[PDB]
Amino acid sequence: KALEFSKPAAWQNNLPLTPADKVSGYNNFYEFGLDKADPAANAGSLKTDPWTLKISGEVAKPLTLDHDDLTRRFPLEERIYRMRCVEAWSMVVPWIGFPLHKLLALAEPTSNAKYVAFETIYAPEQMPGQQDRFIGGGLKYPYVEGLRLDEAMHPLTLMTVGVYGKALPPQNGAPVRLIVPWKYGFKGIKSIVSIKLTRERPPTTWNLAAPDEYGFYANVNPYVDHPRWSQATERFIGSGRQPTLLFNGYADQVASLYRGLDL
Ligand SMILES: Nc1nc2c(c(=O)[nH]1)N[C@@H]1C(S)=C(S)[C@@H](COP(=O)(O)O)O[C@H]1N2
Ligand SMILES: [W+6]
Repeated sequence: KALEFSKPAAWQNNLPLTPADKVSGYNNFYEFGLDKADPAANAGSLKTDPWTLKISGEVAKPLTLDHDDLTRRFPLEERIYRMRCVEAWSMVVPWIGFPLHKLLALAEPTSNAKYVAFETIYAPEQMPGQQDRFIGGGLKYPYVEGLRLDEAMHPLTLMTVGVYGKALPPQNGAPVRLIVPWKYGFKGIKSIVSIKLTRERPPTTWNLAAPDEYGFYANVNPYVDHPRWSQATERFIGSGRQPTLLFNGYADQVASLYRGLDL
């Protein structure tokens, strides 16, 4: 479904784009199966409209948004970001959405709020992966993720509601999905149902599944490898190899957040 959005020059560029059919044909969405083609083939069984997105926790004005809100409450913008999955493949995608800080501003987070916890919809009857230990990759469902508050407020982190000029296909995490371009793809949680501001660091699906391989921060870094493969290089998914950049190329926009700190 086509939709209206602006094209801020800050997020417009000359990066060669990943074809739309690959953006929505090569996916990781375990709730619909482990294979890259499983989501495009099975995600159609998920009902994305009506939708309820609930903002709560250490917030002063907890609110809830319906499906129409996702595309009208805030002005939409197209941003051409690179998307680097931890498995060493990457894409350049023209997402569409609104910065997460505009949403958090409405809820007005309290002085105790330190982290943001996200949760994906739970519908075992529409999601085959939520029923088979191997089909769903053995992940503890529903999928959960979190960000430190300053990360969630960064102007780069996007609440994504569409791609390539149109609403998001279900395989891409329709109707609302998270995108943090400087981190590995698993941080970009799909089909969000809940956003909670918390005082402590929330749990993370992949870090719970393998604490030794997937960290909480997961910043794209070519110098720190994955226990089972190097992160120095990556397969660009174009039509039909390149070195991985620090923070996936947004180092000068995000380095500030991590200077002088550990992990
Ligand atoms: N709910 C949910 N969100 C998710 C996943 C998932 O399996 N379930 N996998 C992802 C991982 S590991 C990647 S690399 C990206 C992929 O987004 P895309 O399919 O739209 O490219 O989504 C992340 N978000
Ligand atoms: W990934």
